[PDB]
Amino acid sequence: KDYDAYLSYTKVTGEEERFALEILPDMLEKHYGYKLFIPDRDLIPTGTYIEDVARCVDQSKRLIIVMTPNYVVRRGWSIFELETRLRNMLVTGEIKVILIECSELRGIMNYQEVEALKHTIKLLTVIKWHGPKCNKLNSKFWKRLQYEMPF
Amino acid sequence: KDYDAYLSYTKVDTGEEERFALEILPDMLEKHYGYKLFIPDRDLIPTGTYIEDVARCVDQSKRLIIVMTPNYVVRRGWSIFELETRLRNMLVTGEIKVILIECSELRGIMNYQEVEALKHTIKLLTVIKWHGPKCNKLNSKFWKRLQYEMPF
Repeated sequence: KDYDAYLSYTKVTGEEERFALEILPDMLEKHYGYKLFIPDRDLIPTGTYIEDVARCVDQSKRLIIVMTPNYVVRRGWSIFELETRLRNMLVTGEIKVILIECSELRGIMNYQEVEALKHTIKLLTVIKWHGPKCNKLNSKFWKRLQYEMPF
Repeated sequence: KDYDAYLSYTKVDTGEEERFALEILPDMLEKHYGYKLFIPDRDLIPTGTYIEDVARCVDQSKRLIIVMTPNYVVRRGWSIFELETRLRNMLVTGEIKVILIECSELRGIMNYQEVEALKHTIKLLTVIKWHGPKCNKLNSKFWKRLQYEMPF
């Protein structure tokens, strides 16, 4: 409805950081022309924060999870499992999720936890980001992401 | 059934709230009060069934203890309970009582709000504020309150 995609990332290394905070958003908005909802730019944390996130996600055509190392450590995806309506949206397939992997999941628990997150998402697509080489304009990474986005 | 409480905590890679969470809290409940706890770092071996094992171990406990230190808040140590369908149900439908021990002074609109939401997902809930090391002294108002919230 309102946005092409809701960007979900954590910001507290180096390449992964520049990718999630700059390259990814710039490519999507300035190169492809998508309209993103970026919390750090568009969301005012207030007393209805949890409700505002659920609403804004519902108003997005896609939910993008940028799984960088810090995102795994801080479990930046927790809110999507915490908020009842969001979790149901995920399980029911009301939300199409694009999970971009930017970290080799080191650790039994992290791996199984992430596996469990994926299993709660019906309309999920995972895209691997191998590194800076994937940043080059028109790379297989970008072609795949473009395909997964709306329009 | 099998345990009096499942201890949910987080541990970094300093020694005040983490001292309590890892050392004092467990020793006091087991040595002094004689409770039987399920402590992951001691009784849980992570495998391909880790998620289901936690669900099963929690279900085998009379209480879920969440030790909310700043690290637990930063790492969102409570996530697995909202992620695993069965665990989340236990909390929402009240199949298990949760004793949430607030060690940190939760600051930041987002963390505060996420914690508020976490609490709203728990039907059977009790919160105990751990002001500081002073609450660690034998038979203090803190220990009296905790024992009361425990089984037996």
